[PDB]
Amino acid sequence: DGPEKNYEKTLAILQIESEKAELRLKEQEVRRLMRARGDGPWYQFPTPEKEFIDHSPKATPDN
Amino acid sequence: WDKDVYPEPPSRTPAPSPQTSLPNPITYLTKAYDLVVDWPVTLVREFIERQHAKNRTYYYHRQYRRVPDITECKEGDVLCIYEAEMQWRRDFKVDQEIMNIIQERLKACQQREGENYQQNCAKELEQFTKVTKAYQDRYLDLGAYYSARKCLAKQKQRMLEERKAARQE
Repeated sequence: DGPEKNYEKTLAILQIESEKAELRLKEQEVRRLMRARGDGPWYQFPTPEKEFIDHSPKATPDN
Repeated sequence: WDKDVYPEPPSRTPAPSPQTSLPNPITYLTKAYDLVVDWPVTLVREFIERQHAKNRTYYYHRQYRRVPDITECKEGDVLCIYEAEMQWRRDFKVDQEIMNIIQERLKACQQREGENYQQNCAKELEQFTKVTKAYQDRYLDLGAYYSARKCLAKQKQRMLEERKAARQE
């Protein structure tokens, strides 16, 4: 075919793998921040359920 | 072939100037060699030349156009760095072939001047030493993993040394 094919295919492969590197490191820092502080969707550890509390009138006022 | 790249002084030969009334076996053997070997061989090559000229074909050189060098390239951009390293490696191979050409010139001059060579073969000698020193200040103390970045670091260290030198009044 020629040299242009190899050259430009190499360029494509290079941008692909560079972007992958970028995203892997980004994922590392993202997981770090999400775990150190639960601001994000991940590492949101469970809490007690709210809907199983009874809010009705009790037997004593100062419940 | 191209006598500006590969120069050759003209082969000035003295006239025979014989003294004997006797024969030289060189010349008559040359006549025989010519009319035996050179004539059919020239016939064959003329045949082959005209058969080339029947169906002539051409080829080209692939001029490679310049590209943003690595000094105009960002740390991390692998595409620009790839293109720059490629054009550097291209220039590198070309520089080796230049050095080969100049060494060839030097050897041919040494042979034609022969015995009296260390007075009239100094032109090619200096033309070899200069380009040698260039190669040495350009490609020498690298290793197998030479690259544009390594040559650039070398150049930069050397320019720093030169700046520190010319600092002195």
